[PDB]
Amino acid sequence: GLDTVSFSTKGATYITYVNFLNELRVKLKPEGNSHGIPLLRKKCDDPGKCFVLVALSNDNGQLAEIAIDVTSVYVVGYQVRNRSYFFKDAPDAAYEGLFKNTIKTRLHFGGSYPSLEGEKAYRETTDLGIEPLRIGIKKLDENAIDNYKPTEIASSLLVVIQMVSEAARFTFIENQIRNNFQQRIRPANNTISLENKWGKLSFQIRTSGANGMFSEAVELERANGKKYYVTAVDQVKPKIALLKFVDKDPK
Ligand SMILES: *[C@@H]1O[C@H](CO)[C@@H](O)[C@H](O)[C@H]1NC(C)=O
Ligand SMILES: Nc1ncnc2[nH]cnc12
Repeated sequence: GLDTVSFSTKGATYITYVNFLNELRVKLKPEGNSHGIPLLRKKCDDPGKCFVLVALSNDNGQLAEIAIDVTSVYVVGYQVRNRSYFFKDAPDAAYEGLFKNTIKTRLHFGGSYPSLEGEKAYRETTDLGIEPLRIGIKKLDENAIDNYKPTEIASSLLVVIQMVSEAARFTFIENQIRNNFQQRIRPANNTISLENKWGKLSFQIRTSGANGMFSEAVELERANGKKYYVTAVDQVKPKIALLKFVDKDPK
């Protein structure tokens, strides 16, 4: 009994994409906020109501249903046709609890960015945009077989992970995509450092006082790699849509 959200690439526009992201942001059901920024639930372990299904379909009707964790917006697995695939690191509760009545498989690689790079999918060389998304859905469906190609699944999920999860977390990434929607673009050093620092930013923001000062600054990068440090909430607030609930200092 999960919540579901749909997005079709057929006749898709930058507007249908943004409306989709905001529908997802709502269904993740964050609880409360920190400094005005929505704060994702700290705990939600029951697979029966701790995942949101994102139904992605392309112009040809091919469909891929992605399972996303409501506490982290983490993609743990997906279903295509009558089959389901899960990242090697997907917890047992989810593997057993999600996508029942499907032929289940556990991928031989994790869902983290470095695990995906092990399957040749690198953020720096993977195109993002509506066409890259149509192709990703197409590939996931084409690989709804026993002898699937892990490199195709990895690159396709890398596109999905950033266009859905990262964009849902960061308004900055959402707009990099929105204003490049009908084009193919690769994330730069700015987009990549944000993606990498979501946890640290989330912890420093939540634990800061009314003045918003971070106890420890967070290093980010400009498009060209030049580093800069975020030392206050307001310095990054306009770039974030959702905050992760982080307990201990992450690192
Ligand atoms: C980071 O900036 C360098 C130039 O300073 C550039 O060559 C590189 O492609 C950038 N990283 C990415 C993947 O955007
Ligand atoms: N599988 C995944 N889901 C969501 N965000 C991610 N960032 C890196 N890997 C991810």
